This record gives sequence, structure tokens and C-alpha cells, in this order.
Amino acid sequence: LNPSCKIMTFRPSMEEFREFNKYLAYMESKGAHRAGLAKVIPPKEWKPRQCYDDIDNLLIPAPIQQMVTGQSGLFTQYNIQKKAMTVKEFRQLANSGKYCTPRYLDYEDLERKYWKNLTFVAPIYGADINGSIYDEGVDEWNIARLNTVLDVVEEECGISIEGVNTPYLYFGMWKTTFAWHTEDMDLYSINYLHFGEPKSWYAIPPEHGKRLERLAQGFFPSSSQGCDAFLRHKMTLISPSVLKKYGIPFDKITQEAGEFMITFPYGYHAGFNHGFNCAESTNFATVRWIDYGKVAKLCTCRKDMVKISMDIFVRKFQPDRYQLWKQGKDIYTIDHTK
Ligand SMILES: CCN(/C=C/N(C)C)C(=O)CNCc1cc(C(=O)O)ccn1
Ligand SMILES: [Cl-]
Ligand code: NI
Ligand SMILES: [Zn+2]
Repeated sequence: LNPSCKIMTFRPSMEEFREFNKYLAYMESKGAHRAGLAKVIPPKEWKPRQCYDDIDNLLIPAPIQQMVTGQSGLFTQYNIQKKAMTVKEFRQLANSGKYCTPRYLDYEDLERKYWKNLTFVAPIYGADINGSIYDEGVDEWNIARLNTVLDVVEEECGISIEGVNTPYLYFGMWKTTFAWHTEDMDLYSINYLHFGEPKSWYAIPPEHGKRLERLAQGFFPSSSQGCDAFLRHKMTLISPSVLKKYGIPFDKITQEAGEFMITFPYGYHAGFNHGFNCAESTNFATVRWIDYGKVAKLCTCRKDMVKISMDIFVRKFQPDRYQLWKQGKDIYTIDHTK
């Protein structure tokens, strides 16, 4: 049990690291999910790719220029699509004087500069790129093939996962942002920083996520009246100063190159990149997630958001509740600590 709901860091030996599914069960048995986010540092011997040199030639089809509007810790973001770029040209852009990381003392100093400089030069994010850059044959923690409940349902029952268990690449530069959100259907996610500058994360315990939602509804009431789950648009920024002021419990942590971050069901998170970097991530599920997916609040203003039917999961893994659930009588409130 993790009663403070603080973000945990794990350093498994190679023997402990080999099987991701087993280690994830271990992390939750230590209460790691109560923070909504955890870090895993793999042993120094492990390498998902021997050489990153040829990633320079990888094409970024639709780089995103992030426009931020607002003031004093409350901002809305929108995106402007830019012309296709290779990684090499993106890296040179990121390291130019207009876009490079500012000088800083420590991560805390840099965090301050992030929140002070959001509304000046708009950073460009090479985000949401289909693909993986693991070497072929890496069997440990292969983001492209984790073999979780999502995969079992797709391969054995022939049910469309809607591409949420496929890998995505993120080429960041300084000040590029991911806004406050939980994952689609309130799924888990895993994120590996292949190389480059760090990525800083903010996390809200699942047991306090509703308080973040109430706070955001009061500060963005127009966004709120337009969509019940508007935070899923990933356009809402709220600074740690605002969260402290209104008593929202949260934690922060910086992910360095070579480290995994895992987000848990209904764990709100947000953050920013320190500089040029490259990350890979996917969504996944465990049996524990099923009760979250059954009550996840979905986006009601856009046509084809990611909506996965829960029927197969309840029928196969919750046989004792299936008919009650389809009857509308499977009433419960989630215990985020178990
Ligand atoms: C599993 C990857 N994924 C699926 C992308 N599709 C929505 C396009 C996500 O939505 C991840 N959630 C956004 C996000 C982005 C970042 C980031 O910008 O590095 C960090 C944490 N979370
Ligand atoms: Cl700056
Ligand atoms: Ni995310
Ligand atoms: Zn919506």
C-alpha cells in the first residue's frame, strides 16, 4: 500500500525485468498505481536499439506547431500542422537559437521558465507518429508487442482494438507540451524515452481525478459545456501553482533517457519536454482496468474518438457480472487503492 500516493521509482535487476507483465503485477502489489504514474529504470545492460544513427532519416509526416493561449497557469492549446520533416531537420530546428533549451540551474529552475515562457515562440512537436524503433528481436518490454489483455482479445476473439495497442513516436523540442488527460477508455500507457533531453511529468492520483475535473470545469466552463469529457481533447493546461492553490494533490517527476514511465487507469497526467528527444509509447490493459473502462467518461462532441466496446472483456473476464452488467444493474464505485 502507498498511502501518500507518491510517484514510485523501480530499479529491477535483469532477472526481475525480463517479463513485463509479471513486473507490472509486482509494481501494483507495492501500490504504484495509487500515484497514477510510476517510473521504471531498466538495468544498464539492456538496450532496445544498438544504434540510433539511422533514425535521423526517419520522416515526420505532420509536425505540430502548438499555440498556447491564456495566462497565469490557465491555458488552452491548439495545433497548426506544418510541412513534413526528417528527424535530422527537426533536430537542427530544435537546437537553433529560436527553439533551443534556455540556460538553467536545475530542473526546478527549468520548470519555472517553462511556465513563464509558454506564450512566446510556439514550439513544434513531432507527435503521434505511427511506428517503433526497437531493434527486431528485442523480447523484453517491447512496446510494440506487450501481450496484454488487449492483445488476447484482438488475436483470439477477433475484436478491433481501434489501434490503441500500436506504438507511437514523439520527437520533442523544448517547451513542447502534453496537456492534462487520462488515456482513451482510461487505459494504461507505457512511455520509453529512447534518447535526448528529459521529459517532465505531473500526475494526479486516480482517487483525486474527480477533483481535477471539477477544478477544470470551473476554470474552462465553455470547454465544459461543449463536451462532458473535454479534457480528452488534450488542449487544457493547468500549472502546478494553480493546483497547489486549490488543494489538488499531485506529484512531479522527470523522466531521463533510457527510462520507462507507466500511467495507470484514470491517472491524469501532463508535462513537457526539456529539449530535443525521442519517446515511444502505447496503451495497454490488465484485468484491473476493466472496471475503469466500463465507466470511463467518453468524448461526446467529436464523431470518431476512440471508443472500445467493453462487452468482450466483461463476458470473458467478469463472467459472474456479465448479465447483471448488460442488465444495467452492475453498480459499484471503483476502489483506486486495491
Ligand atoms: C499511447 C500513446 N497515445 C496514443 C496516441 N493516440 C491518441 C494518437 C496517447 O494518447 C498518450 N497520451 C498522450 C501523452 C503524450 C505524452 C508525450 O507527449 O510524450 C506523454 C504522455 N501522454
Ligand atoms: Cl524559454
Ligand atoms: Ni498520456
Ligand atoms: Zn469532446
